[PDB]
Amino acid sequence: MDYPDPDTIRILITTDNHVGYNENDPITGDDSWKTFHEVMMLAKNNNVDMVVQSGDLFHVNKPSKKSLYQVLKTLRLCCMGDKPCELELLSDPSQVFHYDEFTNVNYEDPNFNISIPVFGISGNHDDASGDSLLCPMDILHATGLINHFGKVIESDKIKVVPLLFQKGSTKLALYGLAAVRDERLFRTFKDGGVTFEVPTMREGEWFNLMCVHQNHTGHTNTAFLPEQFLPDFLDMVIWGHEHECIPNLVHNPIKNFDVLQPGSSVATSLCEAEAQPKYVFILDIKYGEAPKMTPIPLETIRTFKMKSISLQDVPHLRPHDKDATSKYLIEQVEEMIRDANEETKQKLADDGEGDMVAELPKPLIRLRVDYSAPSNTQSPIDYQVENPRRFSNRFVGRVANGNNVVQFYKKRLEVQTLVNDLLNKMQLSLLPEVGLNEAVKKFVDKDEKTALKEFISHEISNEVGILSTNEEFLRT
Amino acid sequence: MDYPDPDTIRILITTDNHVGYNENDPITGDDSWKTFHEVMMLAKNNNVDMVVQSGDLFHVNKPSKKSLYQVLKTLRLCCMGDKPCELELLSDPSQVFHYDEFTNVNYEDPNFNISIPVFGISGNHDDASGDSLLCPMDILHATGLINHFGKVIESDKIKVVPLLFQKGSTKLALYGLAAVRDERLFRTFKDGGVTFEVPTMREGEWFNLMCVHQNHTGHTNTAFLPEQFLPDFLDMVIWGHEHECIPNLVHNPIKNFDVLQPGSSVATSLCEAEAQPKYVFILDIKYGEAPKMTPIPLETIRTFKMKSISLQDVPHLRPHDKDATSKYLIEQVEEMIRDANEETKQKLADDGEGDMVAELPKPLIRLRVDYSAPSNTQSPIDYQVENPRRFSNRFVGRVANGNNVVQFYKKRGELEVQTLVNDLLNKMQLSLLPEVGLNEAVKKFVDKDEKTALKEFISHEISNEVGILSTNEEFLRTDDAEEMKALIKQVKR
Amino acid sequence: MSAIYKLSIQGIRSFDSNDRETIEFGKPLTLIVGMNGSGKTTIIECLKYATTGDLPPNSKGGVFIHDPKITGEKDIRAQVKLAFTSANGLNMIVTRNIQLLMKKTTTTFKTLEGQLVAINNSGDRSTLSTRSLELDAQVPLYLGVPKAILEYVIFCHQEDSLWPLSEPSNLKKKFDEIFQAMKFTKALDNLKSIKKDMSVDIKLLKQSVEHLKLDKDRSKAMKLNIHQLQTKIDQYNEEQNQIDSLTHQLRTDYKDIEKNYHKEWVELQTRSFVTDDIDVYSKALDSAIMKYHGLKMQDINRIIDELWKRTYSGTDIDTIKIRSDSYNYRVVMYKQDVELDMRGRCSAGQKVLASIIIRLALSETFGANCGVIALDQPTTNLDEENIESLAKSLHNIINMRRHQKNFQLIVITHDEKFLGHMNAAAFTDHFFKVKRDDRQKSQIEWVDINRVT
Amino acid sequence: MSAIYKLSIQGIRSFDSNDRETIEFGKPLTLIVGMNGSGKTTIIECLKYATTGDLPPNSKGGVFIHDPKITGEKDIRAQVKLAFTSANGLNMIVTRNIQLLMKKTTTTFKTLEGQLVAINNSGDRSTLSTRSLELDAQVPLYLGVPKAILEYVIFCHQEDSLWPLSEPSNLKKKFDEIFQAMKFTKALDNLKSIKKDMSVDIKLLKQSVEHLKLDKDRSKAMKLNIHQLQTKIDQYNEEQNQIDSLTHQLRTDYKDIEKNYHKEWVELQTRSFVTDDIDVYSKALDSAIMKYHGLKMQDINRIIDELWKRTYSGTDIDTIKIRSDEVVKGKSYNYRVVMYKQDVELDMRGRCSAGQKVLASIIIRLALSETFGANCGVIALDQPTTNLDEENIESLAKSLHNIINMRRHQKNFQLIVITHDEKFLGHMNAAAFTDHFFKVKRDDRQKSQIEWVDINRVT
DNA sequence: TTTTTTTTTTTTTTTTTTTTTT
DNA sequence: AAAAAAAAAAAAAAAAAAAAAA
Ligand SMILES: Nc1ncnc2c1ncn2[C@@H]1O[C@H](COP(=O)(O)OP(=O)(O)OP(=O)(O)O)[C@@H](O)[C@H]1O
Ligand SMILES: Nc1ncnc2c1ncn2[C@@H]1O[C@H](COP(=O)(O)OP(=O)(O)OP(=O)(O)O)[C@@H](O)[C@H]1O
Ligand SMILES: [Mg+2]
Ligand SMILES: [Mg+2]
Ligand SMILES: [Mn+2]
Ligand SMILES: [Mn+2]
Ligand SMILES: [Mn+2]
Ligand SMILES: [Mn+2]
Repeated sequence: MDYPDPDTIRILITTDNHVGYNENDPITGDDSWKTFHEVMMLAKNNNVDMVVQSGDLFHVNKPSKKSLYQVLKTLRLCCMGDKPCELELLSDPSQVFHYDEFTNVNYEDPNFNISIPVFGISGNHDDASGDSLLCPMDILHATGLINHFGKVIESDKIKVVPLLFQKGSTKLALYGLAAVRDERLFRTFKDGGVTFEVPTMREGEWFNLMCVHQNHTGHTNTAFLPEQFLPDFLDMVIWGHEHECIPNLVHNPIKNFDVLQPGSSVATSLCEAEAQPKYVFILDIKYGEAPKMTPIPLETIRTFKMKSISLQDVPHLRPHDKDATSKYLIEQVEEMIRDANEETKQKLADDGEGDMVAELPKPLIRLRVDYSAPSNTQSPIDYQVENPRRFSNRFVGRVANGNNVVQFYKKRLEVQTLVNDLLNKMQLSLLPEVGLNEAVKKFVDKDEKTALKEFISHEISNEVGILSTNEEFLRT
Repeated sequence: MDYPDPDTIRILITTDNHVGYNENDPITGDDSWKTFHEVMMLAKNNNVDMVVQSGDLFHVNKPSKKSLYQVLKTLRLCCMGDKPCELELLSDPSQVFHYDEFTNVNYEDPNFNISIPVFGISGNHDDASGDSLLCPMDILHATGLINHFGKVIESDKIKVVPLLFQKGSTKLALYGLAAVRDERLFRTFKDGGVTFEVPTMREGEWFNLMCVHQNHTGHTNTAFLPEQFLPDFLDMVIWGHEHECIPNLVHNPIKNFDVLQPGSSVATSLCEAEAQPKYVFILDIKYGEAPKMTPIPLETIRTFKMKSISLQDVPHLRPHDKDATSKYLIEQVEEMIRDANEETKQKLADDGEGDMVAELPKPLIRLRVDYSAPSNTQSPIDYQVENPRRFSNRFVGRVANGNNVVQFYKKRGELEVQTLVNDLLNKMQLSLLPEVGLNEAVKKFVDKDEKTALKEFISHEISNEVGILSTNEEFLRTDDAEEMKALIKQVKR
Repeated sequence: MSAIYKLSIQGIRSFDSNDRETIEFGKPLTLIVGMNGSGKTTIIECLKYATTGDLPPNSKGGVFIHDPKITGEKDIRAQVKLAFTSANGLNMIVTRNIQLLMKKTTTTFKTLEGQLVAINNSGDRSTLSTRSLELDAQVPLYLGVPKAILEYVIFCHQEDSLWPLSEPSNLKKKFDEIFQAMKFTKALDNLKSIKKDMSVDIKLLKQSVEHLKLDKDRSKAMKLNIHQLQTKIDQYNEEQNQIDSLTHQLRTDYKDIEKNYHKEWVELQTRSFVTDDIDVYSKALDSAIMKYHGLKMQDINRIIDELWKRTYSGTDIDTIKIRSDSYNYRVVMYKQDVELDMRGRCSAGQKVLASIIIRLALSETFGANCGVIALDQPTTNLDEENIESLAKSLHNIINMRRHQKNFQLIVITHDEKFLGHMNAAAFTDHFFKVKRDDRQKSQIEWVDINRVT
Repeated sequence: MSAIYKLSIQGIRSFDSNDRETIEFGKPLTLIVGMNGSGKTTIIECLKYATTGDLPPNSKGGVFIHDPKITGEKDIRAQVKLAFTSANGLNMIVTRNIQLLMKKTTTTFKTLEGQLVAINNSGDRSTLSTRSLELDAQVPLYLGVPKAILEYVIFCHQEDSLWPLSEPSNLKKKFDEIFQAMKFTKALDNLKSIKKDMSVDIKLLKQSVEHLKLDKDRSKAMKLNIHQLQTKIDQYNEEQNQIDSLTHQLRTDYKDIEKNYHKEWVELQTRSFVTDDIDVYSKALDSAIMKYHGLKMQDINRIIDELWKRTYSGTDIDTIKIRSDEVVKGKSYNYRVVMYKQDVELDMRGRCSAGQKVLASIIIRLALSETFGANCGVIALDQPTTNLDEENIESLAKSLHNIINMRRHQKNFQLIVITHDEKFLGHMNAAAFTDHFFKVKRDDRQKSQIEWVDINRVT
């Protein structure tokens, strides 16, 4: 892509890379880092002025050696260069990088040659932890290859300070809020807690950009960040923390700003949200005209096919057996293994590589089966389904989903009564049934400790009395 | 020190920094990275050309976020500068840095301003152990702040490619070997499996320096690597993994090289090895004369006092009580607390603080006491001493290690059948059964597995002695149980 | 539904007898982290003592109280106090006082009067009961759960965690109380204590029978000899002192024999019939109890199976179930459509996981009116895979049981890896750390969530 | 000092009955790791069965054999082979064959003949014993330790790990066979078993005696009435059929009464005297046994005392001790482990946490396998770090390192460790002792397998 | 001052498996 | 094959005792 206009700031937008996800997986173990290298190479040769990363660069709070080393390899082979960047920092960086003595952007440092400065915030996974409250982006900021911005020292009184750039005649204000707990963030936004210091000098030509890493919509009551608690002076919001990619911009009517949801680069969960095609976006800020955006799809995302079936919705399947359910499930997984291999081969033969058939990388396959009993049949046992870990172990070698190809889920006379029906049977030859069931009933319900001894002892004494008055009983 | 001669290559040698020891300790939680920072500052403004670390920069295999952050902040501040490095590389770097696409020294990189390169081998603590065998120094090499050299791929065959440097008219050959298990590198050295790639040109002009990180001496027979396996062309050896700082060059008479044992920057185990003054040394290689060493003491090392006593030597210490010895240990520890505080104050008011008084850092105190029983008394109970942690919790607020002030150590069929039962046998005193036939009735039972041997013995007695008493008609006329016992005792005597 | 709010231990076990340590429970998760011997299990012991009124196992000598020999005093007084809201919404507080008075020789343990109060919205303190006998019955009745659920499922002891895989009699005894069928099991044990004494008596009667028979022989013979002597005298009258002697013997020794003996016989017969009837009813009244057990066990087995399916990360066992049919009462495991008894044929980790699954399945079928459950060291003998799967399953259970009124999961652990997969920081902003002070008593702190490692 | 070298399992528990998995035990450390349900504890079960010869607890359905209900074969046979070296340096091999027939719904379990060979330096295979009953006495004798040491101390089962903190009778039972004093306890059990029988006899005798008394109350009265009638007839001769009747009654019914009864009484007396004599010696053969339990367990308390101090990271307990004192009525013996919390003595059972009673058990086993296990330097720790916090895990690792260093200046010493947790592995310095660790896994057919892997492969 | 009740601890019944005798 | 004791290990049950109800 040709060089931007001298008055055009071009930025690459990525988020939720989750480097270090499934590190030890024998097949999909390098998937996360390789995709990040592709993202950071789609910026080196796209001539972007800078890139912004909306959190979750690492999957874990304490990245491993291989995660950290493979993120420093791409940050050193793609950011270091000889062509100086054309962004002049108008503000004072010490108010934005107040954590340490490295209080200026990395590309102003005389000791480093930086051609593409990478700006990033923290996420809900690679957040501050330890005695010193050190983020994983603080260990990258020290290195000099990234500049972490938008920390929250105190989570109750938050003040967001922008970074003010300008390329010739186009200005840009880069507000950034890290990922804080949504219950506390809502409680802070509710009562004048979060404040933004919008620039006062020559206001009217800035492009106000914000990076957030909160929930867009929450399933609970008050555990998400409303898209209405932000300031109306913003012009675009880069929403992280959501892994579904949305290539378009959802213009927010009443606040006049467009929310961008870039999604994720790796699939950390096999759901319907992460089956959507992934993208990385390129903004183009130019004074006077609209900010045109170009989504460029990632070419390193492992092929993912998802189907969610219900066993009660398909006929000829009776819950009592298992040998006829696991024959239909196999035929349902085998058709979408072929569906994904065909897609992988077609996409590999749609970029100039159509003259060779290679060893296709295995896809990620998920079948979510609802093994619930139907409404009409009122029985405890539902459909019988094999062990998921062993059922999906018969597809090994054909699918990158080693142990989880299928996931089974379910869609959403107290004694005496039965004891009184037994009375007829129990036929004693001296004790009356009615006085004894009632001799114990009384014992049980009325809590009269001594009743079953006394009933027996009394009924004995009456039966002894009746037998003793018959002189014929004593001669036999 | 001032600017060195243009013909001199000046090196700052340090090892065993262990950045991360006691990371979470409230008091001594920052003594490792602070002293590493002091070492790098003593390198920045002593104008050393390069610093070589010979192992154990990190305490753990996976360094934490505080250790990595502090080491990166230290390296960034006092390794980068406008002044170009005056070292000239003569070897091909790819042979030495054979791990990645970063195959050149950091100070020759076009997009870095390294003014004093930091080299370094890996240690036995921060060694390569992972899915892809990455050590903590391979991360730092990726940042461009150090250059990790001397990395072994296969343990069976080892090739040692040196880094060849030249400044002015002085040439240097930096050899480096990582830390691999001593009792395997011993085998590799034994059957000629270690080779040194000497330079091809101008033999007899290089200062051959080697950074080894193995056990210098083996107290047990198989615990170390000897100095007889190292080649004779070396001019100096920098021995790591040894924390006892020996500030002199131990000369090897036959192999003709000097061994150096810098020691460590932090005391990782309270003992006498780490109770010697600790230094970081400076080498001053120049062609024409012998190198000149210059130890410079470290001034950020907590004051450590070590005493070791055996409890039995001191008289008037009776082992049965645990309070007359506690009152002695308490006063001994409190005696060597004031020595440590006096030394701390005397070293803090002798560098430019002879008029200002501040809170002295709490010293490290360790008393080793031997609660072994005296040689004269062989009773199982030795000296009785209280809980080591509760005894050391008495000095909180006056000692850095509040839980390990004191350590306690020691300086080192069936009882002959009825042998013990014999006493009881004679004292059993029954009134019908004979003792001798019954001890022997059970001995036979137990001794010669005669399952029913006991059984019959008793039942002969409920036969033989029935009739025998049935033969005295006087026994059957006496209703008194005391006269009956007297008669039985008289028939027995 | 019911929910617990605060607990105030004092003088119990490791705690100080002159302090008041307080821990407040939050929703939907509570985290307790400490060292060994801190007091983490004592908190759950106090919760169970407050709710049901029974001490931890193996505490005969008053070892539940802070040891007098440590302190040195004589009159020690503990007091556990709990604040909770009932199932219907009423706010209540329960107090329980105990004493460990020590004499020169022996130490006497006695339980003082407790207190239960239903505090209204405006602090309308009105006591409900005082004596501990009714305090053991009002609190489980107000919470909504039976007394067995509170002590076997919710506040299960750490050392009795693996009760589902114990001897058949123990399982039957513990499912009798859960199913509220203990009344009839005590009626059977009282009908058995009518056959016991009875049997002894029968054993006596028999001896008597022999004797009586002898006496009965000694009367017919003398009457026949008297008649033979009388008819000989009548013959000599047509042509005495032996009769006089035999008549005096019959009048003195053999008088009331024909019917005294009659009644003895009658009695014996009565005993005989009393036997059969006690057994027969016992067999029929116990078949009904086991039928009720097996009938009320289907809903538990249906949610045991769905939990095992998504929690056990292994490829050997398909499902797991509890089945009744002394008392062939066991939990079986299925390995590809074959049933095998799990006990003595499993491992430590599988047994631990099975017990956790069984308790979690019983908590949501009988503790539907009390969303509380305490897991004391859940991750023992579990590998990395099962730790991760258990944490994910607990997260799913918390999510599912929060559109209900509440769910309070108390987690006690010092295994750091188990916290990560459950998102402890996403459910709470703090946790409680139990630690001994410099005088060896236990303290309960209030630590920020990010300060855990 | 003895040493074990290689074990081969086939058919036991989850292992396949048509294959064979082996494991070589290195010195001085062996590591076994795996998942849940792998077979880690089955290895220790088979080692204990090879050496002593007893099945795991609760295995009465033949559940120590690969169950035929899932394989579908009637006759199934297992085998366990251990290749150890004797205490006096002799290479031997033990084999143990087991059969489980399933003809009908009933399964029969049987122990076929094994063999103990003693290979010479020239491969001189010589089967010196074949009966399994002989093997259970030979193998412990060749190893050098008593059988009870190999059951409870060395190859202790996982579920029986915390045996030092069990009931006093269950504790004396374990310590009786450790001290080789079970013979006199068997004698005491015999002196108890005869007693009961005798008591029954007494009862019988009593009843008989009562009858005798009745007869002795009678007979003489008839003799007195006969004499009264005789002297009346003598008076009438000076001036019979009643005597004839009473004499016939005495001749038929009351004949041999005078001696009989007396001898019965004598017999009863004898029984009474046997009760006293059986009791007196018995209450003394126990006082001379428990005087030996507390005498032999004296250097055992010296090593628990110096292992506790150097391992327990806590401020409450000072030391622990095992006390074996006589006694209350219903407690048998006062055999329990006590703890000294600041020089006050408290019984550890019932007032200790789950981690303290684990550390005490491990320490007691370690101290036992230093005095009564000095001829066989093996100790199998199965999941040592259960309910142990960070500090105790670290200190236990350091203490095991110190034990390995101290006990290996002497002759052979081996330490098998079964675990799955990273902290213990990191703290123990595992890689400094071996270059590998065995990993038990289940293959695609649910059969357990043992694999030899690199030391630097445990992440 | 005396009686029920629950908990531990120890002691027993059953049932296989060897071992004997063949 | 066939049987008849011994040994031993689980599962259930019976004393002892201190607390609680009377
Ligand atoms: N009656 C008592 N008097 C005094 N101290 C006691 C008493 N009972 C127990 N203790 C001590 O208090 C501690 C009991 O606490 P607890 O058993 O709850 O610890 P825990 O947190 O469960 O430890 P773990 O992590 O090992 O489970 C133990 O250290 C024990 O020695
Ligand atoms: N008799 C048997 N027949 C067939 N399979 C069995 C038998 N007994 C047990 N198994 C299976 O083999 C496994 C072996 O158990 P093992 O004791 O080896 O597990 P483990 O290695 O100890 O792991 P953990 O201790 O973590 O559970 C058992 O858990 C069970 O799943
Ligand atoms: Mg506990
Ligand atoms: Mg196991
Ligand atoms: Mn994310
Ligand atoms: Mn996120
Ligand atoms: Mn080292
Ligand atoms: Mn070191």
